Amino acid sequence: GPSDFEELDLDGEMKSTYKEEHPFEKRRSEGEKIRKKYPDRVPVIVEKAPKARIGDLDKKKYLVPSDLTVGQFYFLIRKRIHLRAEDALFFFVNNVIPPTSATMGQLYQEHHEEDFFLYIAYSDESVYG
Repeated sequence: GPSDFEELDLDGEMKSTYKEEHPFEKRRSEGEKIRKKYPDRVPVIVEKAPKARIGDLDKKKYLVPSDLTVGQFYFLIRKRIHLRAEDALFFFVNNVIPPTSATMGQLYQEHHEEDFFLYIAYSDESVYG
């Protein structure tokens, strides 16, 4: 009975141009192969939320050391966006902001999709939209 509960759109699928443009069969094949070849790294797709007003990421596909913390990945992306120090940046995994002390391997292990990719959306806003 979640119909009588407000879920704040935290149950919806975050948009991904990557998923819309590449068929699941090919994505899953690639993610399974990359996980088998590089077990101590995890594949991550990083894309802008639709309403974000923030610098673009030239490259969206990352193969990340599993022990890299979310905070470290955060600062790396801030630098690659060329974001000013005083400007805000938020990550969302399935619409919720992850802890910066988690590792990317943990994030992947708990939240990767059935194509074996972890999807992260980023925005200047604290709510995904």
